[PDB]
Amino acid sequence: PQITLWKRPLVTIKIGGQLKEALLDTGADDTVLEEMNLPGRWKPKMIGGIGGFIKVRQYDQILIEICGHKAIGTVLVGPTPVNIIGRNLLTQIGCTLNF
Amino acid sequence: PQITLWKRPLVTIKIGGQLKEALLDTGADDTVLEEMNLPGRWKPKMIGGIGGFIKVRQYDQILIEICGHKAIGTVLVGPTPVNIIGRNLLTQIGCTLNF
Ligand SMILES: CCC(CC)CN(C[C@@H](O)[C@H](Cc1ccccc1)NC(=O)O[C@H]1CO[C@H]2OCC[C@H]21)S(=O)(=O)c1ccc(CO)cc1
Repeated sequence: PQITLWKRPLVTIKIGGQLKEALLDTGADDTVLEEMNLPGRWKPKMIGGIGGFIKVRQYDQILIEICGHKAIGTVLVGPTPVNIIGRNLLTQIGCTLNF
Repeated sequence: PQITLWKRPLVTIKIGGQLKEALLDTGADDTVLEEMNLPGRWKPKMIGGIGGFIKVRQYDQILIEICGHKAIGTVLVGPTPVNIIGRNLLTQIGCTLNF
C-alpha cells in the first residue's frame, strides 16, 4: 500500500502468535517492542533514543508479520514508549520512502 | 525521489539560512532539530522517546526546504542527537511510505 503521514503509520503485527499494534518508524535502526513474553533465547543489550539509553532483551531471528508481509530478524524488547518497527524489518518487507 | 531504508534516510535540509542533514522520520509526530539559535518567540515543551524526555523550544511557522521541497510548520529545537524531520513536515513535501 501507499501510506500518507497525516496520521501515525500504525499497523497490525503478528509476533509469537499474538497480534499487536506497531508504528512504522523510518527513524529507528532497530525494532523495539514493549515488554512481552517471547519464546527463544535472548541476550541483554543497550539501545539509545532521544532521551537516553535503556536495557533491552535482544531476540535474534524472530518471525514477525507486518500487514501480511513476513519478516525474520532481530526484535528488541524493553521499556519503549511505543511498539516500533525499525529499518531492519522495514527493508525486509520492501518499504521505501517516496516524494 | 524514492529512498530505500538499507541506511538511515538522511537528506539535506535548509533552515534559518543553514544547510543540515536530517532524518526523514515517520515515527516522529513533529520535527526536532539539534540545538541552534533561531530568532523569534517560542514555547517550552517536553518530548519523550526511548530513554525518557528532553526539553525543547517550540517554534511555529518555520520554513524548511527538504531536497528542494518547501515546508512550513512547527519546529522543535533542543538537545537531540540527530536532526529529525517529522510527519508535520513530511506530509507537506509529499512523502509517503510504500510497500
Ligand atoms: C514515540 C515513537 C518514537 C520513539 C520510540 C519517536 N522518536 C522518533 C524515532 O524515529 C527515533 C529517532 C531517533 C534516531 C537516533 C537517535 C535518537 C532518536 N528513533 C529511535 O528512537 O530509534 C531507536 C531504536 O532504533 C535505534 O536506532 C535510532 C535509535 C534507536 S523520537 O526521537 O523519540 C521523537 C521525535 C519527535 C517528537 C515530537 O513529536 C517526539 C519523540
